[PDB]
Amino acid sequence: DELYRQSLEIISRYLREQATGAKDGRSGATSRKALETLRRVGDGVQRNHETAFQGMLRKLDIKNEDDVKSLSRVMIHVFSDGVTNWGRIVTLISFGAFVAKHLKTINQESCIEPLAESITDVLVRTKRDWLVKQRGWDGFVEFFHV
Ligand SMILES: CC(C)CS(=O)(=O)NC(=O)c1ccc2c(c1)N(CC1CCC1)C[C@H](c1ccc(Cl)cc1Cl)O2
Repeated sequence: DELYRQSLEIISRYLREQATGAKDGRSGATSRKALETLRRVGDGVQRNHETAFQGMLRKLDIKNEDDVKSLSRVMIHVFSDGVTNWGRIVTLISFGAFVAKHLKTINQESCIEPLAESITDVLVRTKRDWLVKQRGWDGFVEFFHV
């Protein structure tokens, strides 16, 4: 599953670098651009909607691996409610980045990569055909061009 692998590489690297605060495959030229667009818009979403992120994180009260595992139910539910668009995908991944920052903070960084997997599973498995139509991460980068 190439679309899956690439999405996980992107989502994993963004989450990892955001938590660690230090930068780290196929279709890599696209992935570097996707990762570049993500740092830019993903960071914007996290700053401008920080109170909502803090509130959601707090309510979630993630303390361990079973709390991360529990995240997927809320994730699939609320992420699937609105109409499919890249802005919703950025909210999904961005909040993931937020959670990744929290995990590292509380010494649960080993849960980060699995978290990126939960996220990539929701994104790709529920929006697979839409992504295909949008030409994957090329559509992503295209949509946010500045
Ligand atoms: C009222 C408004 C929210 C409605 S809306 O239709 O505009 N909502 C969305 O578009 C949306 C899409 C994906 C989302 C979320 C929301 N949220 C909740 C958000 C984060 C601040 C509150 C986090 C969720 C998520 C992502 C990673 C991990 Cl690890 C866990 C979770 Cl629960 O992903």
